[PDB]
Amino acid sequence: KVTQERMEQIYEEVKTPYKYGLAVAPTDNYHKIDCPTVFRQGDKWLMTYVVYNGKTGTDGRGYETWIAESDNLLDWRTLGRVLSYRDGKWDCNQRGGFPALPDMEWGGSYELQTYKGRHWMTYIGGEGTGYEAVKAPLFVGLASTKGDISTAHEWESLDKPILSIHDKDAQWWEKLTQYKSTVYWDKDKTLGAPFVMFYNAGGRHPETDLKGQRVGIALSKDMKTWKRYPGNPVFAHEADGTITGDAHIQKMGDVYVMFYFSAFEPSRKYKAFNTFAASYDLVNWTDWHGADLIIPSKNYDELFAHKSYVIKHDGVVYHFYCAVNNAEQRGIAIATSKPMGRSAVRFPKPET
Repeated sequence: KVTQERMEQIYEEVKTPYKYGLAVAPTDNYHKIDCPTVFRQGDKWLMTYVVYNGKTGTDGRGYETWIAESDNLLDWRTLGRVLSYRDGKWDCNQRGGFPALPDMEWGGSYELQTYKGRHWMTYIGGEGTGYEAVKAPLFVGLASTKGDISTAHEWESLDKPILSIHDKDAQWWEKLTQYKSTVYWDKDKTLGAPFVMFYNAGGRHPETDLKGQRVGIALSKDMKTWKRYPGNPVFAHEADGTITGDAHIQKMGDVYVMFYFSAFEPSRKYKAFNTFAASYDLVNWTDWHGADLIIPSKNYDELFAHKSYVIKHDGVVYHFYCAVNNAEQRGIAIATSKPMGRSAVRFPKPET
């Protein structure tokens, strides 16, 4: 267990009271933007994000992945697609990606690392139309490139998923559908392998029969073949339909810090929010006991303020999150540790 005093120190280091506003927003009501991943190469900051091309749960085709650039982390310009709808393949309608092998050092370089001469990315993939797993389940895909990661070009991907709900060794917590994944390069081989994936998925608890989303681990020597960690799930909040998800891990000295979101947690009035947990060993996690890091408070995040990517740079923390309002308009927003101005970006007028 991480001590209460150490946890209070981590909170003071990571907190972001001041909301800048929207970073990337849709220009009409028939697109939704979510799932930021921020990294840098040389003189540019970069963000991948996912786009759903509908207003309701059933009118869009599904996810594609785009990329944007910035000089100051605050003002962003979209470049184009990096994963596009892929006709004839297992992931034809859902292609929602998360860059892999980030430098995990808190306040470090924020560069992506290479393995066998390529950059890597995992993704949410599937063949059903509509929003996420509404028409068919989602599985974990693998993509890579030898290209310039600061350019809008299509990354290459495999012709089957790397993990699936239909695998012989799939576990109870992942039987309904899989969701976000991130792969880390653990030089120490803490769990007996160089590549460690944290991912969330849906399933029912074998004791209580309660449905929810929970977080677990898979392991690989080569990025291609994966074994589930036998002690899964490693992090969960057990109440009916509660979601724990989108794990984002950074190393702060000798402790790992997991930024995560939860939704439909009965102990909170608001419906979705961000907070953190900590661990010395990647498996046993101590949950923060104090105020949540990001909660609904403004017009543009009044329903959900959720999902995390966190950058510490030149003495300022930037916390990227998905803002959803009561009209269900959806985009990416930013909060900071000190005031850095206010965004000029707005959602379009909502539909009546």
